[PDB]
Amino acid sequence: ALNVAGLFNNCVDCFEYVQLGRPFGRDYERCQLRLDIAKARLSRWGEAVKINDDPRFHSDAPTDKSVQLAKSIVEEILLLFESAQKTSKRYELVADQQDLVVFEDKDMKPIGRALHRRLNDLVSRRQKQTSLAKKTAWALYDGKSLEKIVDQVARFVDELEKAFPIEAVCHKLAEIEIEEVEDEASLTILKDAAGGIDAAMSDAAAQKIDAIVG
Amino acid sequence: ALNVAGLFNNCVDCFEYVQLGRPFGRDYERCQLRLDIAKARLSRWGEAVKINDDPRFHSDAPTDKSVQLAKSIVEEILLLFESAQKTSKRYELVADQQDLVVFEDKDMKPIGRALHRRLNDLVSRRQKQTSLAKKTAWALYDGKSLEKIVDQVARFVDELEKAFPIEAVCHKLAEIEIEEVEDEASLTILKDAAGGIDAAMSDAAAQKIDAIVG
Repeated sequence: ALNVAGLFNNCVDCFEYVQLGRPFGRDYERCQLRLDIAKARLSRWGEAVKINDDPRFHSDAPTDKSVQLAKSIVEEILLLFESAQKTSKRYELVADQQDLVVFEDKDMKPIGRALHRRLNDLVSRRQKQTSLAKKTAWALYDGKSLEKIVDQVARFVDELEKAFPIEAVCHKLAEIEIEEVEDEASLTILKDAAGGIDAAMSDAAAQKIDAIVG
Repeated sequence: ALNVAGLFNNCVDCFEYVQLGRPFGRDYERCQLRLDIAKARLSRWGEAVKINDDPRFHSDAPTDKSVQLAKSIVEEILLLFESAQKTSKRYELVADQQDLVVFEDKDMKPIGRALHRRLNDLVSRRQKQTSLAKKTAWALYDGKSLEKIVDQVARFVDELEKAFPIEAVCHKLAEIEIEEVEDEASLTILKDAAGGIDAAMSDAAAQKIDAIVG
């Protein structure tokens, strides 16, 4: 349909429309942070690879092998959202109306809300397109469905990185995402929440905590 | 797009086009049998629920809650095939050409091939439609991707059954699928391969083995 850069941008956009429903309870804050980090890791990739400037990502059928993988992988992230959406639209068909109230970042503690917003801004600043498809908000209703998205986005981005020589560039980009967050409490939160989904963000946060501690 | 019965029939049809590539090695026969059983379990459901005769499944937006779930679930099985397809099209982009040779049921032992064909015939005999969409053959290349399909089709059909009162009817239908397979060797194979994916077929096979043994 659209070129690879267009698919990618719509991928990143999809996180914009996911809400977390009542059953998350006290896990809301942390789970949002994990979605934000997975979102961050995907957009980082696109920056490392200069998705909006490298013309290779600007055709509908690319010749190059690597661009074809990334086109495949990106189509597959979209399908993840599509499955999740459908699982959710059907919990709603059966649910007690109470559990249909979604959380917002007002419902986090101050420290977690600053981090959600800061992680979102980083990604906004990389999002070029106005021309994103239209989407509607939908909700996740259990820890398992969120883990599937989070874990599978992380494996997908692992393989996007494999396809290109940028793991050095990604490390640097990860340090830059963090150079303005100074307090250990906040760096601690990010080291922990990146865990098992963004080694790069985690090592950076780890590096920074030790740097203050001497 | 199409009504629920049309979606369902295309679901069942999708198994028709999945091939198992070289890396399955000696696990080929068993893994095919597991796909066949998951295929069988899905078509069983459609029969139990009279998918081609109950008019409720013959509209594009149904009102009924249950028909809406099944419409949702069926769309989600299709997405499974769609994801798998894409994962496979990208192993092929990277693969050694040797691993691109697929197995056929000539490559089973006699006993397993009779069971593959017999499980296929049962389902053919329930497939009404000529008017199925067009599809092309594609290959699975690892044990994990097949397990995802097999296990997730089984959970999906669990929930299709939940949505309707037919678990009695499904048990009966499972016994009927088996009333002509007489030899214990064959019933043993089916009891084991149904394991963790078709309790109904398994209990039936178990029941039948004990019946000969006295």
